Amino acid sequence: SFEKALSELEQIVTRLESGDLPLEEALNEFERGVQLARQGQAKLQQAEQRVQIL
Amino acid sequence: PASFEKALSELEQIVTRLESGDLPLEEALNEFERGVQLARQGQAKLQQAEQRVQILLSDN
Amino acid sequence: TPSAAAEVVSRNQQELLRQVQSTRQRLEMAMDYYLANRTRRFTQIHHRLQ
Amino acid sequence: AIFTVSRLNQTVRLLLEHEMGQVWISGEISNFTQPASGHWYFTL
Repeated sequence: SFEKALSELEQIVTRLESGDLPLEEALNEFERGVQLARQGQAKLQQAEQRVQIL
Repeated sequence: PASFEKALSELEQIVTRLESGDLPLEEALNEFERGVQLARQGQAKLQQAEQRVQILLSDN
Repeated sequence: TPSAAAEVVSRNQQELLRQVQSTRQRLEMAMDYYLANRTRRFTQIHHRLQ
Repeated sequence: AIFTVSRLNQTVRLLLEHEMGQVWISGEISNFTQPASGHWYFTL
């Protein structure tokens, strides 16, 4: 979900600005984030319209 | 090979205990060299981490 | 007008897209500052050893 | 009111972003650098 992903990505940033992680965790967290960012943007531009009558 | 925390924590002891001057200049070399080897492993971990970042973002 | 009706009901795609882009700029910039701090800390401890 | 540190930086950011806006400035490039991610950092 876009809003869940946006909110979840928001928490990735917050930890990185607390500055308490080990290197491996930071890099692991970073790859969690940027990967989640592309997936979110692609899904936004991929959907299309649906309509039905009666 | 070690975590970055071990690299600097260990190097902290060597400089702190070596800087004290509590040994002859010719005896501490059993450790002063040990400082260099710790540095190499620490740098190796850090530099490859920077490359690991660029591959993730350099995909486009 | 009927066009305005669709404007008050629907979201704004371009604004969301500007939202996901901006949060990525903050995420990318955060790592640069995070690495530089750790790199300089190691650099000084290495200088002391030399 | 008593500001927490976080709220203070929030209101300060909103102030400048809302008053000065976008301006044209001139100066000399100093202390250039460009980390891995590709962003440019420098001082005027």
